[PDB]
Amino acid sequence: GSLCGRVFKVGEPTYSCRDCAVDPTCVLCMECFLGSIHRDHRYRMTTSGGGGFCDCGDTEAWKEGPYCQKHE
Amino acid sequence: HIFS
Ligand SMILES: [Zn+2]
Ligand SMILES: [Zn+2]
Ligand SMILES: [Zn+2]
Repeated sequence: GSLCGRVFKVGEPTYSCRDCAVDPTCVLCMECFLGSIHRDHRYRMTTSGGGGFCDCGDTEAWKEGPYCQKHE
Repeated sequence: HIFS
């Protein structure tokens, strides 16, 4: 497996999963989100003001589905 | 992670 680590741009949508996130600050970039199991879950979008980073691949941030199709 |  691998980590995404993408740092978000100003105005960029970010996605948490209300079902799987360990904390509400755990998020995925749109590419990882759309490649993840969480696209079928109760997701929550927060817009980045510039900064923050994608937690795809962080096995401590997600109760299930820590990776997306791209990073698995 | 992100923080508003
Ligand atoms: Zn990502
Ligand atoms: Zn990913
Ligand atoms: Zn989920």
